[PDB]
Formats: sequence, structure tokens, C-alpha cells
Amino acid sequence: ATIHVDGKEYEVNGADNLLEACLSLGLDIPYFCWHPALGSVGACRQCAVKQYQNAEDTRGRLVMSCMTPASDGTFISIDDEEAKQFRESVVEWLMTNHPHDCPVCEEGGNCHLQDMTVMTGHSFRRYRFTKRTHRNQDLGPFISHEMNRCIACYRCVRYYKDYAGGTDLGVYGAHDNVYFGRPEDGTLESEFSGNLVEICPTGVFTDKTHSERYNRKWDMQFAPSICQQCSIGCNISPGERYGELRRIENRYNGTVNHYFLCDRGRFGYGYVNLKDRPRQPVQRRGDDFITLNAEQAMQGAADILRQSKKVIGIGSPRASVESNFALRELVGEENFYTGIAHGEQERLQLALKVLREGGIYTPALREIESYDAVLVLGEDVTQTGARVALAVRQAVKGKAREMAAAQKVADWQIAAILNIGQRAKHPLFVTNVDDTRLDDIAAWTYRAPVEDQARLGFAIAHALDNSAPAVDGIEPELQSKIDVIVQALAGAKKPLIISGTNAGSLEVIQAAANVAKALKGRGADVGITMIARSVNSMGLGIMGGGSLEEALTELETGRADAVVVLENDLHRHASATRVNAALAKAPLVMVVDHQRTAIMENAHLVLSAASFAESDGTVINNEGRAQRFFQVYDPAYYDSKTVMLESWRWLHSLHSTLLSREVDWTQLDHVIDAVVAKIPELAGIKDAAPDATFRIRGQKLAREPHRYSGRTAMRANISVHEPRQPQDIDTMFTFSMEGNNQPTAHRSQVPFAWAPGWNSPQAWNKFQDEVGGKLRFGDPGVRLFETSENGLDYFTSVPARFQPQDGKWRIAPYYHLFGSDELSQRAPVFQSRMPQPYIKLNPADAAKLGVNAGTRVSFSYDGNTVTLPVEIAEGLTAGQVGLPMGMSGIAPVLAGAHLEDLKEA
Amino acid sequence: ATEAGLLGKNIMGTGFDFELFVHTGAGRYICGEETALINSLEGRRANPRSKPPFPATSGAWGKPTCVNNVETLCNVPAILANGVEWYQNISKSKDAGTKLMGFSGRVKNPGLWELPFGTTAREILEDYAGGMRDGLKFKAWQPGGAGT
Amino acid sequence: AFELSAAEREAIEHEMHHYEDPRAASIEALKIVQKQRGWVPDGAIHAIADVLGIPASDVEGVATFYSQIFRQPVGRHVIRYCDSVVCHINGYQGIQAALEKKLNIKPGQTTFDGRFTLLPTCCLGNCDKGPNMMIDEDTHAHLTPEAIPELLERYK
Ligand SMILES: Cc1cc2nc3c(=O)[nH]c(=O)nc-3n(C[C@H](O)[C@H](O)[C@H](O)COP(=O)(O)O)c2cc1C
Ligand code: SF4
Ligand code: SF4
Ligand code: SF4
Ligand code: FES
Ligand code: FES
Ligand SMILES: [Ca+2]
Repeated sequence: ATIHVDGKEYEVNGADNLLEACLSLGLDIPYFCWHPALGSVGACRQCAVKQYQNAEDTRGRLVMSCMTPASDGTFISIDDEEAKQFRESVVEWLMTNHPHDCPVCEEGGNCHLQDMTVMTGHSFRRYRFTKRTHRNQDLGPFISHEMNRCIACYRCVRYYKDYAGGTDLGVYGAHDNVYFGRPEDGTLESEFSGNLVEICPTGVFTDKTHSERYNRKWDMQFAPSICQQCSIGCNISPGERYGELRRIENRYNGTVNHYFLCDRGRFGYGYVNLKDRPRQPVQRRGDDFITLNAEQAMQGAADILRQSKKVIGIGSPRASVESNFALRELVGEENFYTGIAHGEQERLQLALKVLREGGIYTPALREIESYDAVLVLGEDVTQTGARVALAVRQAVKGKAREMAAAQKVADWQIAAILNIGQRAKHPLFVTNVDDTRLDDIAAWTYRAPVEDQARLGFAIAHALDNSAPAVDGIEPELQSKIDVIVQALAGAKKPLIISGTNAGSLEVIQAAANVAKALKGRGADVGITMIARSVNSMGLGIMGGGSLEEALTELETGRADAVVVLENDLHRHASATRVNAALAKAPLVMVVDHQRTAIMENAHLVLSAASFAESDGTVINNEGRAQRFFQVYDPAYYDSKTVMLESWRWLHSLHSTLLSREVDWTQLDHVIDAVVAKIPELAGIKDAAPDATFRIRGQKLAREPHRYSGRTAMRANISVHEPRQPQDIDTMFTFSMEGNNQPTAHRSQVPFAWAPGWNSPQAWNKFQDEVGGKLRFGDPGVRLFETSENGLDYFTSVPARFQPQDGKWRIAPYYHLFGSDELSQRAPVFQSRMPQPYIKLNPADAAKLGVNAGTRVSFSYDGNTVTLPVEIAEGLTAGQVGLPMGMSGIAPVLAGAHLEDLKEA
Repeated sequence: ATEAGLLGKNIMGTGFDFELFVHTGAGRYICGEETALINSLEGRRANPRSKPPFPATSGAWGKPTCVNNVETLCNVPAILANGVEWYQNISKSKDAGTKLMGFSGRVKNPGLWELPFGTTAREILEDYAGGMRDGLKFKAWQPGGAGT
Repeated sequence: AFELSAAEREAIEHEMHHYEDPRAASIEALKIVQKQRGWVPDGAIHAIADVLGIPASDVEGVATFYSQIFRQPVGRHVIRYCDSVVCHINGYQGIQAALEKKLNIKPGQTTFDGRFTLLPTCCLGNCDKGPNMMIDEDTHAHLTPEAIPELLERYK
């Protein structure tokens, strides 16, 4: 389409509204109520432009650019005097009741209302009357509520209700006393409630965790990083100040996590700031703990490694690709063991085989929102891969989108779309051991043991394609619901099958592969998604190696007398007694880790590794996307004695000191070149981000904003002499504001969004090619593998149905977004949000046990008797007992194990 | 009318089914706005809707909807029982038909009368409303309610 | 704390028969609870939300949007005097002064005995017979300030 803005001719998309079209052209129009992801409603009335009927029209008419289509031959004026006057008037009317709060408001310097007040040119108050005031609510540990600062733009309710699907936030009241909050005091229940701190253009909803240690946005040191709290790999902007990680902002990625995170990745960063972390290499000599610097730690470790016969290396899915590869090089490929259990590894490599050999294209997180039918098999997506649950919700609303497009209603007119598609939605079929959080929009939910979920998947595959193995013993009502699922999946243009390794069953993954293969055989545009457990689970799977059980066998048999444990606590993948005995048998245990784990008491050397904030590296998505994360800050800038290096740096120097008896603190690109030379299936990680020699017209990329304060005083209490700026030889980023962060720079890694006049998270519009699209020069990250030309075979290992046998209790895994992940549950703000340890029981099983809700039962697993209080679960099946995976004393490896002696304490 | 066969199923033997309900509101002026009337009928907060789409194509619960005033639907049966020519031949004005007009507020006879269009406000006020009360002088008037 | 009575639930379900979406019975359900108890209490929002299958946030937003759904406790009789322009011309202010001086309360308040709650309302649609008042269900027109102490004595 062709539009004329102030006499200048522009070529735009005719299916867009004028606000998004003009923001994509770099024109500045103030706006509040519109969001690129939420659509247009026309509430705030801020985005007024003046429209003319034709070129020879002078009087015009004020139209609202977010509710006006950018059609062909459009004539608008942004800089008309009447339009400018009305936009200033709208800002003024908002300012009539606004509190005098900017110095004591966490949004200050990051406030979209501040930006638009300045942009409209309103700085003179002529209102002399009183301001309305509001009481605040308690919204839990993460979100702080201040209703005085509200401008009634309805973005919070539109996001939280129409988009995120939450049910406990609403708008109450009338004319000018509208109140946005919960119906009563209490914790916000949605797993995506954290995105309110960036959706809300004012300081009503703010990060309480950041408000504890607040610093303004210009004072942050930002870096582009990847969230480490599950496998989805959402792009984040961690920002630090005075040597501690302060905030996790969302970093826009038009391919993965566009505007939104989940609450785990947004609020579980606090393990970085723990005071019991290793900050220096420590050697155990007798009962003494001798602190070493880097050189003598490497010398002592190298001498002990050289005098030993066999050295084994136990990696982790927490650690980066470079760190795991460095351990693999240090100990040898045949001596390298993945730190996960055998069953977890088998499920992980099956998921990898389905992804990169099954011939079915695995979608990105953004592309999930365009699929016409969703089948979720075994995976509690909301508790393990939450952003996939949000994308599934958008794909479910796709049906109302199609219905509204049939009536020639534009895509941005969200209220008309939601009105036309009243309760019609795309088919969603979830399976779990109990209820999920997707049941509100699920067309059907199947609560069954993992064997029965796998059997339902195999039966769906057999009904879609008869060449798939048949399932015997399907009940007639279950067969009718299977036929319902088959009619929904067969008629869909774009079906999507989601599964993962968290269900604890190989057969669930096989059934999901069978359903996807059966749908692909009918010519459907089927996609498959696998949810891995940790941030680098697929990277550790691609690298490969033995299981943790094999490493413990080597340690127990005495064939290995030296073990190097990289970023692994070893208790979440094996029994603690066996791990403790095997590590106590070894004459050298060396733990390279950044968190104080329980295996450091037996360790003879502890290398203080760096976390994601203090390190660079590469991690692989659950969809196989290689993504670089860069270091946020130098840990040694404030504490000079802190020796906290990257894990791959420690291990590469240990290998060099073992070989040639000299330390070698290498560079990151050297390690990446070693990875892509030795492991050809990881060759895509070279293109994940450019090397350390990348420049924007000769200058590095800035980590901190250009108005960074306190340069000559932030360290003055330690020494009045200003230290040297920290040198970053590893990446293209500089540890200063002497660098480039221009929105028109030819890069893809943006540490933070800021433009002159846009200090808010709305500054991301400048860094994108079109608003709500991708970044201007493409999103960061690269897929490791393409869709295979040829598929797999049908898996014919159909399990039998679940038989509840006496004395045994099948452990059904329950996952919690706050508690199942290890590092995030170590973060101190999560203990308030964490559930209490509750063991879930069927009413029939609890009645048989003589146990009611709340009383404490004792059960022995692996010779260890532990006691938990009983919660009644109606949705569970008899013979199963529910356990929260990843919590204290309950390893996630218990998923699928049996239980003994479940009796009342 | 339901008991007399004028409502329900198969009205007058035609086969037309029509069910009429009375929905009493809870007191907001904005509920009279037709899109906000639809929103209040759906059980939501009575915020209005942007048009287009108009309720004729996407109205109540997304279905086609026609919102009409009480007086328009009261005008309909006389039109269909006496004809079009009678309805255009009761007033020599561009607005056909009759309208309930009336003056209120410190007049001698405050009330409501059905008058053809084209009736001047002066003759309404003086003949039907009786003029103003004793010792009061006419200074202003609003022709059609509080919003005019 | 709050339990819906059987008659309330049956009335709500019978209202839910009339509509395509059960959310459309939210105003009528709130009015049913209010007619049974004088006002809609806090637990009634969750009870109505559970019956209708919609979130309590929307039920609370509907209850706080509409002025005749009382979300605070009221008196046994709710006097509602008209505020609007025609009753202003006809002199509602004398009626308001008479009501305040007889009940010893401001608008929006309840008397100490819980007998009356004084409320200003919008136009009552009775403008040719103003000034107008509405005690619980009865409309009283042609008001005079001397008729208030007699008209409030037939509402015990
Ligand atoms: C704020 C507002 C309030 C309105 N209130 C009413 C009302 O109470 N009754 C009514 O019939 N029309 C009301 N209308 C007009 C309606 O939008 C609509 O024109 C009318 O109800 C039906 O159209 P009709 O005149 O063809 O019957 C209101 C309009 C606005 C903007
Ligand atoms: S919301 Fe924005 S304008 Fe309002 S007090 Fe906070 S910083 Fe100032
Ligand atoms: S709380 Fe924030 S997002 Fe919600 S309406 Fe108010 S200003 Fe807008
Ligand atoms: S979905 Fe996973 S990767 Fe994304 S923010 Fe949440 S925990 Fe992090
Ligand atoms: S942004 Fe267009 S009216 Fe709010
Ligand atoms: S102005 Fe009071 S009844 Fe209309
Ligand atoms: Ca570095």
C-alpha cells in the first residue's frame, strides 16, 4: 500500500494499522494502549494523527492511528498542529491524577509514560485540583503493585487475560476510579505474571526482586544472554551493578521469545548473588582448606592428575558446550561421561533422534503460535517449558483469528476478533499424570499413568495410519475419545505434536514420534516439539558420552582414581548414598562449579567456576538452536582476589598444564574452533554469534548505556585510584560504554534496547525491521540441523497398560515452575513462591492406607526413609503416588521409579 | 402472548420460532449505548465496541444483532397494519411518521404527547405544555435531553 | 464463610438457560444474591463465579462496574433520590436537605439503626413528575420537602 505522511510517500503493508506501519518507518507517534503482541483497542486515545480524504484535502479529521488501516492512497499528518495539540492534551489528562512519584518509582528512567510525556512536549501543569488516589494490593513476592501510577490503558488485563490466559487479574469499577488488580490480596497465579513489569507502561507493576536492590536503567551493565532455567532458551538481558546481578530484562528475539519470558527465567536469577558461592580455588589438605590463586591451583591439580592412572570427567546439562567439550578434551573422549542418568540419557538421545532424523520439521517457539491443532503427550509444558505453553495458547486462539479473517476483519482489531470467535478455539489435547494448567483451553485432558498416555499415543497413530502398531485393550469410551482426537488431528492443516523427556517414559516419546510420522504420511504439515530438561540438555546429548551410572561404576571398581565433576551436583541424577560412596572412594575429586553443592565436602579441589552472568559460552535449544551467551560483568572488578573463571578456561588451562606444564588461559573463539573441528555435528555453533574481532565501523559493542554513572566513585571506597577497565578478549563486547549500541548497527546481538526518546521496553521498536517482527538484521542463534529428507520407522514397542501392584507405588512426577529447577530453587526469593513438599495420593489409596489429607507418611527409597505430608489428588490413578520432582530430597530421576513401604509415620 | 400463541414455536402457523426475554439492567447510563448494551447483555462490563464491525454483522455473541429503540419497534406495527402510504401521509416533512415529544421542567403542564414531525417547539411549549409557570421567564431549552 | 442457598442456585441456573453463554447471567446472578441478602458479600463473588464457570475477576469487575449492585453493606431500605438536570430544576436539593436533616446522614451513608441508606441516583425516567425518589422498589414523584418525614414513616 501507499501512504503519504506529511507529504512524504511511503510503501507499507496494507494489512497493518497506521501506528505499527509508521513506527516501522521510524516515525514517532505516542501511544499507550497498543502493543505489537496484544493488538489495537483504541482505549488511551494517544495515537491521534490527522487523516485527509485525498491530496487536495485541507481540513482533515483526527483519526486514531492504531485503529486505522494503512490502506493504499492514505493521507495522514503526524505533525499537524491539531493532532499535536490533541496528543499533548491526552498526556495532560493522564497527568492530572498522576502521583509526584518519579524519584521513588522503580519505573523512572525506564518509563514509557515519562517518554511520551516528554515526546508530546507537555511540561507545564495548569491543573490545580486534587488527584485521585488508590490503595495498593499485595501481589506476592515478585510483582509490586502501585495503582496510583496507573493511566487506565488496559494493557495489563489484555495481556494477562486475553494473551496469557490468567484468571485472577481484572479491571474493577467505573468512570475515573478504574482499578487494575486482583479481586483480593494474594499471589498472582499465572506463570507469565512477570511480563506485566514490561507490558505496563507505568510503575504500577514492578519487579519486587529488583526493587529490593534497585538501580536505575542507565546504571546497569547489560549483556545479551540465554536463560538457563529450562531448555527453551529465551533470550534475556541480564543487568548488573556493583558486582551483583540485578535484573533480568527480556531481550527481543523475533524467532524465540519475542516479548515475553516466564516467571522462572525472570525471577530465579538470585542464585548468582548468593554469598556462599565459590569465589576462589580451594584445596583440601587434611581438614584444612587452603585458598589458591589460578596458577598454583592449576599446578597442583595438574600434578595430581599426572600421577593418577585414569581420570574421568562428569559433565552436566547445566554447563555450556565449550565447558563440556573442554572437560572431554581434558579427560579424553572415552573417559567423558554425561552427568545424567542412563534412563534420562536414553530419553534424551531418543528425543534428539526424533528431532534430527525423524524428517518432521521442529518449529521455533514463535512459530508454534501458527499451528492448527496441538497434541501434548506426557509433558507438563506449563511447568517445564512454560513459554511453549504460552505459544500453545496463541495457537489455540488461531481459530478465532481465522474466523475473523473470514469476515474481512483486520488482524490488529483484537476486540472484533475475540467477539467473532466467542469460545471457538483450535483443538488441544493434553495428557498428564494429573491436571495441568492448560486444561482451561484443552479440548480434552487425559489423566493417566505414563504407560497409558503412551498407549493412547500409539492408538492415535494406529488410527491415523494402520501401518502403525495397533493397541489392544482400548475401552470403547477411550476409543471414542481417540476417534475425536483423530478427527481433530486429521482435519488440521498444521498439526503439532509436543512431548519431552520430563514425562520419564521412553514410550511417550516413541508414541509422539509415531503420531507425527502418521500425520506426515497423510501429507499434513506436521511439526514436532521436544522439551528437554536443562538449558544445554540437547547440547550434552549431541556431544554424547557415558551415563552417570557408568562413571560411578568406574569410580567404585577402582578403574578410575581421579574424577573431575563439571557443574554437576550428582544428586539429581543418581542416589546420594551411591554418589557419596563412589566419590569417597576416589583419591582425587575436583569439582569445577559456581554453586556451593553438597559434593564439595568430599572434594579435594574446588575450582570456582563462573555462572552465566560471569561467563561466555554456547547453549543448545530444545529445538536444536545454538545460542551464544556473553559475560555480563567481571567478577574481579570489585573484589580483586576473586578468581572466578569460565569453566572451559579452567579446563583448557588444566589440560595445557597436564600436557606442557604451563598455564594457558585461552580465548573463547579458540575453544569454539576446537569444538567445530572435533565434533562435526556441533559445527553450527561457530555461526551462533560473530567472533571477538567483530566491529561496527571499528568499535566494539557497548555493554552499558552511554549515560553510565559513578565511573570515578563506584569503587572509591576500595581505592580512590580508578582501576583499568576490564578487558574482554573473548567477545565483541566491551566492559564499558565506549562502544556501539545503535539500533541501525549491522548486528544481531543487542545487549539492551535504548533509543533517544524511548527509554522504556518500547525502545525495541527501533531495533526491529517491522514492529513485532524480527530484529532488523535477523535474530541471533542458528539451527544446528535441518529437517531430514527421510523419516524414521514406526516404533513397535507398545507398552502394556498400567497394573497397580500391591506394595509398590509408581512415582508419578509432578513438576513445579518454582522448585523443579535446581539453580532457580536455590534463589532465596523462590522459597516464598515454592510449594510445600506434598506427596500426592489418590482418595482410594489414601483411604486404604488409613491416611487423610495433611498427615505425614514415611517411605523408604534406596535405603533412605523420608517423611512427607499427604495431599489428596483426585485426578491421579490408583497405584500411583505423586512426588514433586527436583525439590529437596526428591531427585527428578525418580520419575517412573517404584516406591516401598508407604505407611503413616 | 405466549399463552395466546403469539410467541414461542410455530407462530400463526407460519413455522417461525421466536422467544422473547426481558433482561433488567443494574444501573449504568452507558449500557444504553448499543455496543455497550451488547457487552452488558453478554454479562461483561458495559464498555462500548469500535465500529466497524457493526452489530448487524458481528453483534451479540458474534452473531448478527439488531439493536432498536422501544419507540421504533412501537412504530413498526402501525406501519405494517395500515401501510406505507399512510405512514408517509401523516406529516409533510422529511421525517415520516409521528414522534413522542414533550416539554419538561417548570412549565404549566409537563408531559408527553405524540406529534407529527415538523411541529415547532413553540407550539409544543405553549399549547401542550401550557407555557411556563407563574412568574417564570423562559431563558433556555434543550431540545432532546441532557446530551444536546 | 459464604454458602449459596438452594433457591439462589436454582434461580441462577434457570437464568443460565436463557443465554447462549453462561457468563451472560452474571448480572442477574448478582442481582439474585443481592435481592436475597441486601448486598453482595465477598464470598458471593467466588460462589457466583464457581456456579457460572467464569473467573472471579470478571464477576468482581461486573459487580463493581454497576452502581445498583451493592458491594458494601446497606440498610434495610435504600432511598435513591434523583440527581439529574430536570430534578435539579424542580428542586431536588430541598429534598436532599430534608432527607439529610431527617436521617442525620450524608449520601452514601447508613443510619445508626441500619434502617435507611441514602443514595443519589441518575435520572429515574420520571422527569415530568419531578423531583423523584426511589425507596426500595417504589417510585415517589411530585416530591415536596414537607412530605419527606411522612413518606419515610411507612418504611419501618
Ligand atoms: C452514551 C450513549 C447512551 C445511549 N443510551 C441509549 C439508551 O439508553 N436508549 C436508547 O434507545 N438509545 C441509546 N443510545 C443510542 C444507541 O446507541 C442507538 O442509537 C439506539 O439505542 C438504537 O438505535 P435506533 O434509534 O435506530 O433505535 C445511546 C447512545 C450513546 C452514545
Ligand atoms: S509511572 Fe513513570 S511518570 Fe509515573 S511516577 Fe513512575 S516514573 Fe514517574
Ligand atoms: S496498571 Fe499499567 S498496564 Fe494496567 S491499565 Fe494501568 S497503566 Fe495500563
Ligand atoms: S521458558 Fe524456560 S528458557 Fe524461557 S524464561 Fe522460562 S525458564 Fe527461561
Ligand atoms: S495506542 Fe491508539 S488509542 Fe491507544
Ligand atoms: S431528571 Fe429526575 S427523573 Fe429524570
Ligand atoms: Ca569472558
